[PDB]
Amino acid sequence: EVAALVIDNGSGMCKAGFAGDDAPRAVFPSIVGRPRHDSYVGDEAQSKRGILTLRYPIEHGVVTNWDDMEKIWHHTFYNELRVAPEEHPVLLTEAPINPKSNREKMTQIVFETFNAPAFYVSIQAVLSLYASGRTTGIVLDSGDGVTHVVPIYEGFSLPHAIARLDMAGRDLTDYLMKILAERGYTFSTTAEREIVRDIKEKLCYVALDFEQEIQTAAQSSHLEKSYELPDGQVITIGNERFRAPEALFQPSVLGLESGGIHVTTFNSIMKCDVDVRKDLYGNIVMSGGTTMYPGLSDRMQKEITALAPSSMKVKIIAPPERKYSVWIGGSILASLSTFQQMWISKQEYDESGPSIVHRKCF
Amino acid sequence: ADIYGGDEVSALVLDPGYCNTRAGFAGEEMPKQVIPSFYGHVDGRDLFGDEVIVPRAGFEVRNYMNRDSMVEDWDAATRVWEYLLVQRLQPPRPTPASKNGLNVKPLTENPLLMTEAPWNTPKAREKAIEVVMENWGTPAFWLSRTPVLAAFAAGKATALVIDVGGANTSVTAIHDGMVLKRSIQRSPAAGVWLSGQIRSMWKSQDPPVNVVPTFMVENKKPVEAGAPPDCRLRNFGFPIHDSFRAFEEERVLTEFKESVVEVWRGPGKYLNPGNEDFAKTQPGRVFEFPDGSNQMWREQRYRVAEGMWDETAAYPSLNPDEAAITKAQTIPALIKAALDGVDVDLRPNLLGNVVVTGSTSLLNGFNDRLNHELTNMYPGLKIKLHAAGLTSERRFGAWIGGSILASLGTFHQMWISRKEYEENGAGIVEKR
Amino acid sequence: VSERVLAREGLERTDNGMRQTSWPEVQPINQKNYYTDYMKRDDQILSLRLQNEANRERLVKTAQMDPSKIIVIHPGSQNLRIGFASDALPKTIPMVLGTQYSQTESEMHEALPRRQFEGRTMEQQYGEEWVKKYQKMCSDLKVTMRANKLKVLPNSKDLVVNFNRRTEPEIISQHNDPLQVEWTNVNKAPEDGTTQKVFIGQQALRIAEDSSPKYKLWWPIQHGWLNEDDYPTRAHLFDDLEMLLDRALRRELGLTKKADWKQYSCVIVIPDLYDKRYVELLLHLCIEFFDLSRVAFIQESMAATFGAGYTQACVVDVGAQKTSISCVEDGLVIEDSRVNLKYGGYDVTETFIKMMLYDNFPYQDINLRRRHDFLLAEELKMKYCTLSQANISVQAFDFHLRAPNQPTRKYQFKFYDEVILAPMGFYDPSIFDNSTKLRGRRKLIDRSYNAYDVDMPDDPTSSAQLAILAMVQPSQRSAKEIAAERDAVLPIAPLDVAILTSIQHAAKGDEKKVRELVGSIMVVGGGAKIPHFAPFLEEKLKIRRPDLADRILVSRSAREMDEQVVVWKGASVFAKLSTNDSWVTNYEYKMLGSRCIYMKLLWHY
Amino acid sequence: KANQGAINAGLRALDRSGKPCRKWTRGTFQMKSFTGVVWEIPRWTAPPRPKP
Amino acid sequence: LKFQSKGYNQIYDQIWRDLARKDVSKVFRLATDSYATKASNLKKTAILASKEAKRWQLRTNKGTKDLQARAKRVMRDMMGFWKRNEREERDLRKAAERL
DNA sequence: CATGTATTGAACAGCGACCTTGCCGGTGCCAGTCGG
DNA sequence: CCGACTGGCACCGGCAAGGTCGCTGTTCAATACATG
Ligand SMILES: Nc1ncnc2c1ncn2[C@@H]1O[C@H](COP(=O)(O)OP(=O)(O)OP(=O)(O)O)[C@@H](O)[C@H]1O
Ligand SMILES: Nc1ncnc2c1ncn2[C@@H]1O[C@H](COP(=O)(O)OP(=O)(O)OP(=O)(O)O)[C@@H](O)[C@H]1O
Ligand SMILES: Nc1ncnc2c1ncn2[C@@H]1O[C@H](COP(=O)(O)OP(=O)(O)OP(=O)(O)O)[C@@H](O)[C@H]1O
Ligand SMILES: [Mg+2]
Ligand SMILES: [Mg+2]
Ligand SMILES: [Mg+2]
Repeated sequence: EVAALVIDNGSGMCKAGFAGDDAPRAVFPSIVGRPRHDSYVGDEAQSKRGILTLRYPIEHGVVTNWDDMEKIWHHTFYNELRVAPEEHPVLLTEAPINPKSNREKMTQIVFETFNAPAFYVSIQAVLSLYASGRTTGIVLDSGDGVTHVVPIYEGFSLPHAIARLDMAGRDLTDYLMKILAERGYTFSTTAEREIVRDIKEKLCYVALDFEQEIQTAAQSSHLEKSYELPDGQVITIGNERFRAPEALFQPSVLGLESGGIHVTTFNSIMKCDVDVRKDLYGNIVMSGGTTMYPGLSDRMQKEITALAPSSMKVKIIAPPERKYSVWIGGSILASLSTFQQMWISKQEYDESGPSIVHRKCF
Repeated sequence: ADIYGGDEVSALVLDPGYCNTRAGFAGEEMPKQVIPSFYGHVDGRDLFGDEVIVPRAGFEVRNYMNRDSMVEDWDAATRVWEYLLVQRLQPPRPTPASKNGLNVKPLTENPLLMTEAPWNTPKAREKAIEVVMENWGTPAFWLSRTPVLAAFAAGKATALVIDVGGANTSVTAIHDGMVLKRSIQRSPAAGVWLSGQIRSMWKSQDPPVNVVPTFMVENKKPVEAGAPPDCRLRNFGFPIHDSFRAFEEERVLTEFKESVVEVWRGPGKYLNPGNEDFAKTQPGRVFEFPDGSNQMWREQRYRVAEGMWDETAAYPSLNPDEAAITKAQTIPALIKAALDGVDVDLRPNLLGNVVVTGSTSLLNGFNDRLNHELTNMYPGLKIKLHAAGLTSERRFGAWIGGSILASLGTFHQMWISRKEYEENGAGIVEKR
Repeated sequence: VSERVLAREGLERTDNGMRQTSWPEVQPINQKNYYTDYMKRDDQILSLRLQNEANRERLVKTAQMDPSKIIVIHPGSQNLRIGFASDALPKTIPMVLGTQYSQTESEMHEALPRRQFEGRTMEQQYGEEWVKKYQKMCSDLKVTMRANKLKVLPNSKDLVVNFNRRTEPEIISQHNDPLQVEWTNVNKAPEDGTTQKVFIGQQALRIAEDSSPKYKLWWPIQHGWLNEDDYPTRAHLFDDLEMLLDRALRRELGLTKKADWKQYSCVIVIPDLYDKRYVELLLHLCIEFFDLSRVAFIQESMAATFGAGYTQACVVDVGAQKTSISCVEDGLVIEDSRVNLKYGGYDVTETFIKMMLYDNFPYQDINLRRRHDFLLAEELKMKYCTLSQANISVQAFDFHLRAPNQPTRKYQFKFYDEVILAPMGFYDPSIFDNSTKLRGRRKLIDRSYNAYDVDMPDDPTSSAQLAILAMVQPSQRSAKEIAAERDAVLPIAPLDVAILTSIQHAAKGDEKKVRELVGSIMVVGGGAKIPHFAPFLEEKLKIRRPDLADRILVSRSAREMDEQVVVWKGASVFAKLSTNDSWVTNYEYKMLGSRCIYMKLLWHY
Repeated sequence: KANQGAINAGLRALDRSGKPCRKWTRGTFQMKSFTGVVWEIPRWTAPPRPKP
Repeated sequence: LKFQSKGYNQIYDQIWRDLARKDVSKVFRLATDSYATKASNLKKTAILASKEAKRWQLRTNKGTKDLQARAKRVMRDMMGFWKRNEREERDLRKAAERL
C-alpha cells in the first residue's frame, strides 16, 4: 500500500519525496513567476525571467503569499513527484514559532485544494534532531532565509528558549557580492547573483582564528582560489572566502546588531532549566544549508567552549546529511507505524476546521 | 445550526515584569515569547530581545518597567508589546516585489488579557486599556493580577501566594479567585536586592572578587581555585555605557543565584550560635565567573540569601542610598502580616493551599525554609507547598495562569468589549 | 438573591455556546509491536535506487564504461600516481606543492638527519643511544657475514673513515660538468589554463634555493597520513591537497579546460587502515571542487591483489614513509589483519646519510630539508642501498652537489656497511629517527568520531595493530580516552614480527589458513625495490617460525610490473570491470555527503 | 509489516477516494458578555452537512 | 452609574467563584494530564524516530553476508577480466618510456 | 557435442529475544452523598 | 455553601502476552567450469 508524502517548505528551496525514502525526489527553488505585462515555478521561472515578475512566497522561513504558495505545492505534486495527493497522506514541515494563522492556512490548502486524505504539520528543528540521532539537544537551524536556535528536551521543542538570528544564506550571498564589488568585479544583476551563490557554496569556509587568518591572508598565495564564470572569464577571491561566512560569527561585519550564532546558541541554552543544560551542551545539532561551510563545527566548538563553564562537555553533532536533515526527519516520522494515530484525518477536518492543527500536531 | 468548527477564541495573554515580559496564545503550557524587559537604545532607534543586546558605540540599556513592577515609559511599553503581539505572533507582510533581488489594525482576531502587579494603581490601569484600544484595534480586553493567575497555575481557587519576583517579593491571599485586598504585602527583598547582596559580598572578600561580564572576555583558560585568571579581554572603538555593563553582569549574578546560593534550611536562623560555625566546615559549591576565575564557596553561600529571612544577616548595600531592609520587609514578617490581614476563620484553608511563584523561589532550599518558617510561626496547622505550573519550569507561573484563564469557556463573558470601552472610557476600574 | 432582577438590569451569566474548556485534549500514542518502513527496501535508499536505475538503463542500452573517461588517483607522501583507466602505466609526480612564501622549508627547522652541532663529543653529536645501536648492528653484521663465510678485511671501516675525512671537493663548470642542469623558472606564467604561479611535482623540487621570489615547498601527506605538522590551519591543508590534485589533472593529464571535468569519473586508492577524515576529504575534493561525475574507493592491498589477479594473498606495501601489511581473502582485506607501521624508504635514506655522516661523509653540512640535498640523498639511496649480504666491500664512488647559482662541487667518498645496515633498520626500527613522526598527529584534524554518537571513535581498528602498539607500550576509561592513549604511541615493529602478527590475526587460530597466507606473500611499494628485499624478508620469516620454513614464500610485485605501479594497475581494473557498483555518483554526494560511502563501498567503512 | 486489525487502523480507514471535504471560511460569531454587551470574534465556519 | 449595583457584585462574584472552584480546577487537572500525555507522546516518538535514523548503520548478519557476496562477485569478475587478457588472448599493454 | 557438479542468488520456513501495553493486587487520594 | 464519611478511580510494581525483527536453516533453477 502506498506511502505518505513529505514536503519541506524552504525559503530558498522546496524539497519533496515519499516517506520512507532517505532523500528527497524533488529539490527546486521556491520561486513563483507571473507575467509582467499562466505562471511558472522553480527552474522554469528563473529561465523565463525576462517576461516575469518573480516572487518568493516564503520569506524569513514563513509563508507570506498563499496564492503563490498553492502553486508551489501544485508544481510539487503534479510536475515533480508525478503523484496525485488524493491517494496519499502528507507531512509538511514548518519553521519554529511560525504564526498560528499559518498552521491553519496550510491545513486549509492541502485538504481543500488537494483533497489529501490525512495530513500533519511538523516543527522543522525537531525533525532535524530526529535525523541527527537523538531525543534531546539544541538545534542551530540555519537556512537560506532565517537562522533559528531551538532547544529540545525529550522530543519537545521549548518555544520560549528559541532565539532567531534574522540572518542566513541569502544575506551572506548579498554580502559576498558586496565584498567582491569592493575587490573590483561586477555582480549587480540577478543572473550574476545566482553565480555568486554558487561561489559561496564552493569556495567559502569558516576560519578557526579570524584575526590570524586576516593577518596571514596579506601574504598567503594558497588562500586565493579561482572560479570560472559561465561567461568564460575567471574570477579570483581571497579573504572574501572566509569574510562571507564570518558574518555568522560577527553580524556587525554585514551591518546588523544581533549577536552571532555562537552567542545566540549560548543564550538559548541559558534560557533553559539548569538541570537540562548539561544535556544541551552535550548535544548541539546543526541543520540547514548555511551550516554546511567547511569547519563551521570546529569554530562552533571553539566559540561555545569559550562561553561555557569549564566543567561542561561541549559537543557539536554535524551529520553528513545536515543540508536535508529537516526533510529526513520528516521521512522517518511519516514512515513509523505510529504516524497513523498522529495525523489529521480528512474525517476530522470535515468537522473541526483548520483549527484541528492546534489539537493534533502539537 | 452546527455550522462552526472546532475553535472558540484565540486569546493572547500578556504579562510584563521588571526583569522579563511574557506573551503568547491561551491554551499553551508556556508563553511563546519571553523577553528581557530591558530594551536596547542606540540612536533614536529601540531594539528588543536578548539576541539584539551587544556592544555598539551608542548602546544604552533602558527598561520600560520601574522597580514597583509598573510601567514608567508607556511609549516604549507600546513598542515592546507591539514587538511581541504584532511582529512575532502575526503573519509577516510580504516584501515589495522589486526589493527581493529576483527582478532587477493588527489585533482584530485576538482579545488581549494583561497581567498587572497586585498594587498597580488605577491611573496605570486606565492607561493600559487606553493604550490597548488605540494602538492595535484589539476586539476585547481584560486585566488581572499576578497572584490570581499564579493561583490558577497551581489549580487553586483559594491560596496563599508567595511570589518571589525580581524587583518585588509579594505575598497575597487569593480567595475564590479574587484578591483579598487587605492582605497584599510587598518587599524589595527579592531577586534584584539579592543581586546587590551578592555584589556587596564579592566586594568584601579578603582578596576582592571582581565580576567581569561575558561579553568582555575573548578567550579563557581553566585555572585553580583563587588563582589570577588566564584570559584576554576585549577592547572597543567606544566606551561601554554603565547601564550596558550592569545589564550584562546581571546574567552572571543570575548564574550565581541559580547554581550556588542556597537558602539556610537547617533548624533556626543562620545566625543562631552553632549554625555559622557548622556551615564553615561543610563541603560547599563551586562557581566560575566568565573570566575563568574559579572558586569554592562555603559559608557566604547562605548569608547572601539569609538577609531576606532575618535582616540581621544582610550585607550593607553598595549603593549608599539603597537603604537597609527592615524587619517588616523580611519574608516571615510579610507572611505573618499578610495572613493577619485576613479573616481568622479562613487562615487554615489558606495555609493548607500555599502556592509559591516567581524565579527567586528557585533558590535551593527555598521551599524547605518556607515550610519550616510557616510551621514554627503557625504551630498546630497543616502545611502543604505547591509550585505554580504544569511542569518542572516554575518560572512562568503568572503567565500560565492567564493561559488557563483565557481558555476556560466560562471566562469569555468577562472581557471588556471594544464596544464597552468606546462607550464608557474607564470600565477597567469598576468592572473588576 | 435578586434572581430575575439581574436579567431586568441586563446582567446575565453566559457560556457563549462555547465548550466547557478549549485546552487541548491529547490522545496517547500506542506503540505495541510498532513497525517502521524507513530504509526497508532498495527502492528507498537513494544510493541503491540510483544504482538500480543505472542497471535498468544499462540493460536497455544492451538490448538496444569508457576507460578513457575514468581517472585513477593513488596519493602518497613522496609520490602521487595519476592517469586514465585506459592507460598502460600511470604518470608519477612527487606529491609536493611549491608556493611563494617568506621563508624556505630549510630555514624554518633544524637540519636532517638531526645532530647536536658543536656537541662536547662526537658520541653526543649523533646521540649516545644511537651510536651504541649503530656499533651493535655493525658487530651483528660482522658475526652474521662470518657465519655466512664472506670475506672481511679487519681495517674495513678505517679505510673508509680516513679517506672520507681527508678527501676534499673538486670543482667543475661548463662542459666539464656532465649535466647542464636546469632550475624552475618561477617568473614564467602558467600556460596550463590558470593564473597562479604555483608548481608541483618534479618542477617544484627543482625550484632553486635562492629563487628571486622565495618559494616554500609543502607536502600534504607524510608518514601515510595528512601532514598536519606543517600546516597552520585545517583550511590551508585542505586547500593545498585541492590545489595539488587540481594542478595534477591540468598538468599531467592535460585536462586543461576545467568545464569538461564534469563528464569524467574517478577511482581513488586509500590505505588499508585509513583515517576516515582523509577518505571524506578526498571525496569532497572530487565532487564539490572538481565536480567529477563518479568517485569510487579501493583499499591499497585490495587493489594490489586486483593488480596481480590473486584470490588470496598477504600484501606487504613498503612506502616512502608508511609500511602497511594486510591479508586479502575472498574479495576483502581481512578486517583484523591490518598493520600500519610508520617507516619506509625515506627512513632508509635519512639513516643512510646519518650512518655515513657519523663515519665521515664529506659533505657534513648536508641537510635533507634543503632541496638539492634531498634529491642527492634519494639518488644515493636508490643506487647504493642493498639488503643482499653479498658483494660487500670497501668501495669508492663519487657524487655531484649541483647547488643553485653556485659552482658544481664533486665529492669522492667511500662506504663499507652503512649501505646494508641502513636498510636492515626494517628489522630493528629503533635505529631510525622516530622522535617526531607523532608530532602534531592531531594538531588540526580530529580523530574520526561516529556521525551520531560523537564520543565513539569510528576509525578502523585491527587486532594486529593493537598487538604492535602493545609491544611499544604495555596495554574504567572511555573509548575516546583509549583511542587517545593509543594515538599517543607510534606503531613500530620489525617487519617480520609485523607480518606474522598480521597473519596470525588473519587466521584467528587456524594453522591451515596460516599455511596458505605465509606461502602467499606479495611485496609492493617503492621501498620494496631495495635489491633482494623479498628473499631477505623470506629468510627473516623462516628463522622466526621454523615450523613454517618449507611453506614460507615471498614474491616481488606481480605479473612483471614495477612494485610501484601494481596497486594503480589494480585500481584501473576495478574501474573497468562491470560488476563494480561501488561508485558514489555526484548527485548522491550532493544529497547525502559521506553518508553514502557506507551505503556504496565494498567493505564495512 | 502492513496487515489487518489494530496497529493499521488509520492506514485502513483513510479516505483515499477523492471526495470533497466541507469548505471552511473565516466567518464571525456574536459573543455576549455578562454585562449584556455583544462583540464579534472571527471564527471558522462551513455549510451544514445534510439530513440523514 | 454602571457597576455599583448589589446585583452586579453578586453576578461578578458568582462567575468568579464557579470559574475558580469548578472550571479552573477541572482545567488544571486536564491541562496537567494533557501536558504529561503530550510530553510522553513526543518522548516515545522521538525515541523511535532517533532509533530509526541510526538503524541503517547497525551491523546485521544478512547485511554482512550480502556484503561478503558483493565483494566475492567483484573478485570473481576481476579474475574473469584477467582471464580475458591472459588466456582468451595474451593482450598485455607492453610499453616503454623511450627516453 | 552436450555429460555432469557445487555453488549462486533467492524465496520460503523456523525459532527465541525483544519492547511495549493490558490486566492484576494493592496503597492511596478523590468526587460525591448525606446531614446540617 | 460546608464537612465527615463512604465507594470509587489513579497510580505503583509486577507478570503474561502480542507481533516484529534478526538469526538460523532447506530447497529450487540456473550458472561457469571440469572431465569427457
Ligand atoms: N555546501 C554549501 N555551502 C554553503 N552554503 C550552502 C551549501 N549548500 C547550500 N548552501 C546555502 O544554504 C541555503 C539553502 O539552505 P536550505 O535549503 O536549508 O534553506 P531553506 O531551508 O530553503 O531556508 P529556510 O530554512 O530559511 O527556509 C542557500 O543560501 C545555499 O546557497
Ligand atoms: N534560577 C534562578 N534562581 C534564582 N533567581 C533567579 C533564577 N532565574 C532568574 N532569577 C531571578 O529572578 C528574577 C526573574 O524574573 P521573575 O519572573 O522571577 O520576576 P519578574 O516577574 O520578571 O519581575 P517582577 O515580578 O518583580 O516584576 C530576576 O531578578 C532573575 O535574576
Ligand atoms: N628505483 C628505486 N629503487 C629503490 N627505492 C626506490 C626507487 N624509487 C623510489 N624508491 C624509494 O621507494 C620509496 C617509496 O616510493 P612510493 O612511491 O611507494 O612512496 P609512496 O607510495 O608515496 O609511500 P606512501 O604511500 O607511504 O606515502 C620512495 O620514497 C623512495 O625512497
Ligand atoms: Mg529550511
Ligand atoms: Mg513577576
Ligand atoms: Mg604508496
